[PDB]
Amino acid sequence: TLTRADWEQRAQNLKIEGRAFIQGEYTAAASGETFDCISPVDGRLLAKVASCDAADAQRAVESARSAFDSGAWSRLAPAKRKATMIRFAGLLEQNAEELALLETLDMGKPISDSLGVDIPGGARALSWSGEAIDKLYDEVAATPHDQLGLVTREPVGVVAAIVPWNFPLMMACWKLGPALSTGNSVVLKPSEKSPLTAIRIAQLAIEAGIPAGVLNVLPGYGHTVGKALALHMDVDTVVFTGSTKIAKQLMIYAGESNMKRVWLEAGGKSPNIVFADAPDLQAAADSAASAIAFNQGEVATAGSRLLVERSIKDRFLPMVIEALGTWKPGNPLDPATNVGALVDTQQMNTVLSYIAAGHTDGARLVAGGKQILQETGGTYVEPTIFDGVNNAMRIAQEEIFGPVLSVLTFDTAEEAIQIANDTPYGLAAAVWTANLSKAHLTARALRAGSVWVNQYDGGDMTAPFGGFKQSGNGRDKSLHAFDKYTELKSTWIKL
Amino acid sequence: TLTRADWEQRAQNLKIEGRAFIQGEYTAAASGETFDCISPVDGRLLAKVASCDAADAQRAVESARSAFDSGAWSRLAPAKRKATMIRFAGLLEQNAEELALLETLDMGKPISDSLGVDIPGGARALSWSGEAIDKLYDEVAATPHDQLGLVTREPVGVVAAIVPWNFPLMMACWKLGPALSTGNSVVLKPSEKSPLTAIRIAQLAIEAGIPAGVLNVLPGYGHTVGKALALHMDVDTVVFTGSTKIAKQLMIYAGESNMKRVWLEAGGKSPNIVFADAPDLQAAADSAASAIAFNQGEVATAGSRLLVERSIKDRFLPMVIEALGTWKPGNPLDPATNVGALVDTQQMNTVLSYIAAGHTDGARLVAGGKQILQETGGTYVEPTIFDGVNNAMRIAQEEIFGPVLSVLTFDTAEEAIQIANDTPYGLAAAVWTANLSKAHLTARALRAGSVWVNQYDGGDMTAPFGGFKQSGNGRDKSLHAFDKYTELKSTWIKL
Amino acid sequence: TLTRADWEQRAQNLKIEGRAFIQGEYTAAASGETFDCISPVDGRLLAKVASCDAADAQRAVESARSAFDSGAWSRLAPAKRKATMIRFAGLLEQNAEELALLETLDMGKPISDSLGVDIPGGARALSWSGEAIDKLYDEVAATPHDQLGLVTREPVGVVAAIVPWNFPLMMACWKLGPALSTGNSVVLKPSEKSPLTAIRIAQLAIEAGIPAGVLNVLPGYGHTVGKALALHMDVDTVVFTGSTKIAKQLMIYAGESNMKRVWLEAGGKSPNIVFADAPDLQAAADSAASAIAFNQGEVATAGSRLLVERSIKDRFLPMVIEALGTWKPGNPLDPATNVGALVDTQQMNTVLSYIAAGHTDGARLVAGGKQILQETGGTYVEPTIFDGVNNAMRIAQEEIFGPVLSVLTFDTAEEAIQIANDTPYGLAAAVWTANLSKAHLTARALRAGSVWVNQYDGGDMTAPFGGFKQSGNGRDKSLHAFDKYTELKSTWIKL
Amino acid sequence: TLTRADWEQRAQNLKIEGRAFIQGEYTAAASGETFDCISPVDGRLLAKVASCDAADAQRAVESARSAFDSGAWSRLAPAKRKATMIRFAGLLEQNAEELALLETLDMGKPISDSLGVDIPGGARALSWSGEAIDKLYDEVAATPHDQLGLVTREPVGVVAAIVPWNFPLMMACWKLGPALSTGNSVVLKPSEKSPLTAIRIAQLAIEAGIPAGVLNVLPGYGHTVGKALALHMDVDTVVFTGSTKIAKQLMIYAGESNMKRVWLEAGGKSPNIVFADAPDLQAAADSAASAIAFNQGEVATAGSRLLVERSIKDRFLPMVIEALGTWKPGNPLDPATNVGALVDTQQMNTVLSYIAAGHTDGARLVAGGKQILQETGGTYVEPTIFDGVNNAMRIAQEEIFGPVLSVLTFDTAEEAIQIANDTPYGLAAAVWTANLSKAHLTARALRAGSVWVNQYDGGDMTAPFGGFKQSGNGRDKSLHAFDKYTELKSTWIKL
Ligand SMILES: NC(=O)C1=CN([C@@H]2O[C@H](COP(=O)(O)OP(=O)(O)OC[C@H]3O[C@H](n4cnc5c(N)ncnc54)[C@H](O)[C@@H]3O)[C@H](O)[C@@H]2O)C=CC1
Ligand SMILES: O=C(O)Cc1c[nH]c2ccccc12
Repeated sequence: TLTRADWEQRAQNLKIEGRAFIQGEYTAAASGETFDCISPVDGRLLAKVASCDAADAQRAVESARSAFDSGAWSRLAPAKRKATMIRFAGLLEQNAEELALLETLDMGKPISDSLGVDIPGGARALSWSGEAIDKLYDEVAATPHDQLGLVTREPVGVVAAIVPWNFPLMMACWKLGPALSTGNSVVLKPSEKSPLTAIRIAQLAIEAGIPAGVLNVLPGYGHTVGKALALHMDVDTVVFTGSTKIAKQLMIYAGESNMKRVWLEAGGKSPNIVFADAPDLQAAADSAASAIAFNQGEVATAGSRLLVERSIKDRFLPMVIEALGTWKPGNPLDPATNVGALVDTQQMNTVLSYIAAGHTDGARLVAGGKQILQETGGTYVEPTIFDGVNNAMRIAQEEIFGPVLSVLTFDTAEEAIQIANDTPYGLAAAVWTANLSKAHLTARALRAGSVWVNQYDGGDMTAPFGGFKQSGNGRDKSLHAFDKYTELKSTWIKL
Repeated sequence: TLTRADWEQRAQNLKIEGRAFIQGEYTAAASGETFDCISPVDGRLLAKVASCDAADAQRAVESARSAFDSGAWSRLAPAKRKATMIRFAGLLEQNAEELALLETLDMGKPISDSLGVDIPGGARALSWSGEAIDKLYDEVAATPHDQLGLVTREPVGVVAAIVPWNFPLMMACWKLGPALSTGNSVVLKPSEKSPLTAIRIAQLAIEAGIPAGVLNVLPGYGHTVGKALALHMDVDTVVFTGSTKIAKQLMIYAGESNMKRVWLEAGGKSPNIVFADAPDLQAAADSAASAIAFNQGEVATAGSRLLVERSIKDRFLPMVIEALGTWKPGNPLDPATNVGALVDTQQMNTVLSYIAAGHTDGARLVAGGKQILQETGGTYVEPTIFDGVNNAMRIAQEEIFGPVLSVLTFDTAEEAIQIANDTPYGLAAAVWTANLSKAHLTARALRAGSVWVNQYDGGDMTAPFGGFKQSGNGRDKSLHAFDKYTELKSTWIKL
Repeated sequence: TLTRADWEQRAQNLKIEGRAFIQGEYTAAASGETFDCISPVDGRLLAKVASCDAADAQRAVESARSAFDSGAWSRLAPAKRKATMIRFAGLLEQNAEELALLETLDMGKPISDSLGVDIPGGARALSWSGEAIDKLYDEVAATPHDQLGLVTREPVGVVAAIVPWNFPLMMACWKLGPALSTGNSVVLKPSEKSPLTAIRIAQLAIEAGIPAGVLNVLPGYGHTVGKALALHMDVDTVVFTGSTKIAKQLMIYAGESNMKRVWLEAGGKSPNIVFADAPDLQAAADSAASAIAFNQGEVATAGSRLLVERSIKDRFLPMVIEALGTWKPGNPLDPATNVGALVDTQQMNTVLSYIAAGHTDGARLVAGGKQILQETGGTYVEPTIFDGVNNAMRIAQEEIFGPVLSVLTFDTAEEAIQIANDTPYGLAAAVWTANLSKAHLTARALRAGSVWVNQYDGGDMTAPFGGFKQSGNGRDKSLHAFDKYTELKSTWIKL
Repeated sequence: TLTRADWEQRAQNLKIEGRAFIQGEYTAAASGETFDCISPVDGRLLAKVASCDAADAQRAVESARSAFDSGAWSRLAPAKRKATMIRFAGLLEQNAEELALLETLDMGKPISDSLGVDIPGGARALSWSGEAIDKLYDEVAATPHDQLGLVTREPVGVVAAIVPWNFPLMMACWKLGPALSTGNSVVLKPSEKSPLTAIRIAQLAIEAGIPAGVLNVLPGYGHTVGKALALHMDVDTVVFTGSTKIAKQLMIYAGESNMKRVWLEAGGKSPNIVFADAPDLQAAADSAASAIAFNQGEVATAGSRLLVERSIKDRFLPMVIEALGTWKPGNPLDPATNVGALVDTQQMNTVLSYIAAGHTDGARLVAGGKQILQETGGTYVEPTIFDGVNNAMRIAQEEIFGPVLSVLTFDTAEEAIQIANDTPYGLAAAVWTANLSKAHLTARALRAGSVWVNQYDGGDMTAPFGGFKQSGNGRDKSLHAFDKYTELKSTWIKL
């Protein structure tokens, strides 16, 4: 296992690709323009990254359409797409240390998180979706003796995948795993905040046997190359993870253009509900802390509203505070670090503005509240807890996307449910109770795509993942993620 | 069987409800405004129908939300919803002769059509959907021993259904069936061109045991109450059948509103591909004629592009022409009538303007081509055929929505596919051939939601129905229709 | 509601068919032999029932094969079979009062039982099975592009169903429902102890539109016509509910015959596990009493082993005892009667001999324990409880098939499972506890086909039913029941 | 690629294990007895193989029961059983040349068949079933709001797998892949004719991470160790592939003992039906030859009745004869050989007795008929064709299990169907036609588990495989094979 010094040497010794990837080749943007990729770790210049626009989009869509029409991947045998997808995942694992290090330098998460959560997680999404292609079965209808009716699925065609920066490789693999498996071509627009891992893996896909043009990568700004894709006339489906504001704008784009399919995964204000009869109080405290502190609160499913029953609130809130103190911001290149940098100064000041709004709304600060380690030139905020929060307050309604917990109270399960669902979101939620009926009945009433019971951030590749309401449409991971990339056909045959 | 005279008297003795239906009662629009419901049969004024606006949408959606939250329907046991759903169908079949009379009078299709296709059709969508409720199963994932991972479906909440006028009852039941069966509340916006059946079955649902507020009906204009419903912020899902141009608009409204779910059934330019080696040319010719004549050619899955292998086109065309002669417009209240009125003056002049375009385009008119029965006080076009159409032509590329055939020819099976897929649409297509290989391979390359082989207008309630590309997203009929009215939840339980 | 007097007259005025049913007509056995059908209510002679033998099996199976091969049923469209199947159910509900009277008179269960459980129960198995026919889908495999791989189901052919006497109509419908719905032909051998309902619904099926020969009924003895059917070489599948000792025999016959398929529903010694922390002790006590009293304890899923946490056994037992007092044998033709006659003199002396064994075994009798109502001319045992039973005891290990409770105690949840799984059986079990973890983990370790939690006699038509180990193979009810009446075919088509 | 001399050197240099494997260790039979393993290639002594009996069975079942109860594999996480199963398959591929060579020396098939069909095929069955564990989902019922009903599958417990000698490693992997995946313990009784590969892989499983006792291997005679397993009281399910005679006797064993589950895969007389409109006549001829010649006719799905339409029979039968001549018996250690030895002299003389019976029945010999290469001390029979065969004849009814083709005629498809189904078997069948309707309609009418169209021996791991009628119960390969190793449980929970 590598020391801190070991990692800082590796970061020095990287040659970092910054070019786009189109038709099996790395390429500049047609303008030749670039944008600067700056690390949140120290502030250094990682690379000069190609800044793509509509022309670069049009080139990539033509490469996607061409490759798809050729059938070189979309009609390649399903046992062979399995093999190739599994090889693709293993090449992520082969160069895990390079890819993890790129992910830490690019958006600022702890190297030990990247090495042990992100890169394994993205490979997992690829290899699992690969294992599943030939385990899937389409349907025959019950038809009269002179009819045979097939209901089959086929690749939609060309998929645009616009992903965010909080889990750059993992989120993109969550889109690529199912989309690439079902035979589609994918044009992949990573975040401007985190272009480095999507850029590197394009060569890795080619080397695994993905045919040229089946996976092109277009780094650049959302309002440029991203808009262009969402607005393109030859793009069939767009998949997306990011701000509820942009997801909504994507829908408009689709209706303004070719009426493409739009699948969104937007934000969340996920309630974490601890009941007085929780089986292990310490586990819930540890989990409540981990729910807001992990990946410096830049998590869509962050447990950002802690919902406690009064009977235990006085005993519980110190337990949470003590757990949350084990989560200390640090040098993201240090393997012992578990809280990293916020992605950029912009993210840092939104977080600090919300903390202020916590005071202004009337809540009470009980831990954190400050930016630390500014001597580094990095951007870090200590995890922060607010108490006496009321669900109408700005820090209970609006997604903060930082390590900032709100704590509310309730007396009955009917109340807890009502407060948990008093949000435009529905991405995740948690229930802690040892009572069988209360456990299941509360899971039913929670309008959230993911409901964890006696644990937080649960699920593996078998669990679908996505939101209710303004939190998204569709589900990533699992067999259901495939449905966003396929189209049902009814072949009815007279005999 | 009832005679012409019989229906003429029955029509005269109908008493027609025109009101909207909210919270278990008939009602006016808040404004008190109405619009004249005019029958294309002879100008007869059927009734003065409520002209609802945004104020009424808000009343209805408030009603829906209360009903849904109360659980009277949404948490009523599956098997009980099933029985209710089947009774609902039963009441359609009980009032079949009135409902069919309303259909024919409001939008001008033949009464024998209405009695024999629409009412049984919409009834079955209600009953088959109810039959399947308790036959469904949600999933249990392969988890480690200390986990229980449930993957379940829940109703989204309140569903807005905006439905077209070509099949007023049945198109609505395609939505009501699954949407009501999954336990949602529905606000149903019928066509201003055809409100009568939707208005009517509202009472019928109450009587079947549907609770007040679970199904509310709002007659009125697309650009008033229809646009308000898709812009409403407490409407979780919108489902829509109709024009591609308006379907695009709903995607935009959703983006502008609450990021609600948007399922679209839109336009169509479906190809009918007849190979020389087709088993029965007579059968292919009668069905080619039926494919464009039935329901006045106002069918989204109409076979408006007839693609013929040149090697038989000199022989096949007269068989199509002669077959089409048996489809003759007449009194829609005559049981003998197989072609009815067009829906209004507006619709007739689109059809007539496109026939004019055909001559402009360079096409040869070989059958029909005129407006008929001007004496009636009603709107009628003869089934019309254009020969020598080139796929780039206007009457080939654009949907006409009347009895207008475009006849194209092809030298290879590959040419047949290029031409078939050379459209922004993908609702349906058909393939006539007795070759086992040619049939299935051609079916695969057709980017259409429904592919009929050696038949036209194939499938029953077990076959999904919907488009590729700009013809829509999602499927009506079958078990897949249920997906557009539910939301997936992953309940991961640590043990 | 009909009165005691009412049923007494109705019974007296019944005219009872006793004949067998082959090829659409009632008939005698070839021999002309009959056997006396004697009512356990008072010795009354209901009718002289056809005593069929191998000659009749061959006639019936010849009939079945012709019907099946003709296709009148086996290749009739799914949706048409569905309607027929539902009408069949309809005719059971139409003649519910006669059918129930027959059930109660033939095998001596309370008329309120028959009217309210058996007839609706068997009716629903017929209707729910018919409802699901067209809701099923067969599969399409992920193949290379030049292949089409269908995976479909077809009816096996002619099914022999030999059914027990504890639930004569419903147990038969559990087989008829799916077996008829998948389109097989059935030869149904009711119990010699209870032929009347099976004989009767044969007419009813003809009238529902079941073709002649598709359902044939052969009353008679297990060791004559029953053994012949399972030994017959044109019978593709045999399905059987009844004794473990006879179920073993059918496996042997199949080996000796045509290697036909053998699906078994057999014996039971199901455990009822009551933890101290159960939510409602009253609810657990009433249901423990119901679990052994209902239907005279002649239930395979009867809760004959009541496993109690010692920490509540001194408190819980009187609640079970007192509850059991409300179950009192009486006139089975009295609507007030909740415990009926035992099925015959033979059955009564097994129950009485096992009660004697209980005293021999070392158990303490705390309730009941006697034969009752000797004056009636009929066979009755009081619901009986033994306390201090050790799991090795005879009355613990062997099925008694009467109202006889054995009460055991346990110190740990692990002990509760050891004792529960310490039996050759695995039909059912239940677990009372309010702990979320204890409930689900205990449910997993119970090697039983049905596990009921915080309730007894759980499930509806959607839940599979059948044993682990020597209680059987395969499942009745749900969609899985259909698997025992179909055969899978892989049609791989090269293109 | 290895030469013939290269392989004969390797066969000299093998140390060959002949011991049983029980509880992670190789072990003698409790008697110390052995039997001689003699190669059909030259006649040499391969090893002295442990001859197991009931005591060795009892030891192995205790090891299986113990390992299963410990949960060390049956409750190990499904993603980890996937990993282990895939590692197990890769160790087959790592030592493919040793394992293929053992398979060729032990039962006499061509080394190039073993290396390229058998060993890849068995690894494929293991790795595929491994990939599929966490792609499988159990079910939640549609239940009232106060009920949650799970339908889950669990490992049956202890599985006995008795496999034949025609594909020793592949057939055993077809049982092991699904049985080991679902968590069961497997006791594996290979053929006495082919013990070597099952013996070797036991170490390979241990080395892949299969826990000790989860896979024990018991070589020895069917009437000894095999009978004992089938008769054992603590064996839950028996799976089997072999003679219809023994399969039937296994059923008797199960009923004589513990009423265990019995899954059988017995013989076949598979019709290969070539129609005059077959798309490629030469392909059908080549396939018809390959259908009987491949693996020297020792194939259950061997195309042993060629069904030809008269119109082409005179043109077709020479084409088959010419193809069949390219299939020449040879030294099984030669890589160019494609027909090997019959397994033993006993097999050789059954084949020769049937060839004689061909003449006696009245058929006419047109190719082969003789034993050749006796100078070798090996046992070889040249592929043989009989013409003018009638379905009543002994070589058209009785399975030969040699390279012996029967050829019959027909004039209509109704006739062909009738002759194809005029058999007690139903394992496979083939249809050759370019006509769409005839292709599908004939596949429907064929009572066979596998129906190939325009190809023979089709299917991959996605296609189930098993028989109708006396040809077996259940299906190997695909997701359905898992059902023989699991048990359904209905967990119904009141809330
Ligand atoms: N198409 C198919 O599925 C196959 C059919 N066969 C048929 O079987 C013969 C050749 O193969 P065999 O191995 O002799 O079939 P078989 O049924 O005699 O042998 C199958 C396996 O069980 C056997 N066995 C025999 N008696 C047993 C008993 N009393 N209890 C338990 N197991 C017992 C053997 O030990 C072997 O491991 C014929 O030549 C024939 O064609 C054989 C293999 C495959
Ligand atoms: O079971 C058999 O008799 C052999 C067999 C079935 N399917 C096969 C595919 C490839 C090679 C051999 C077989």
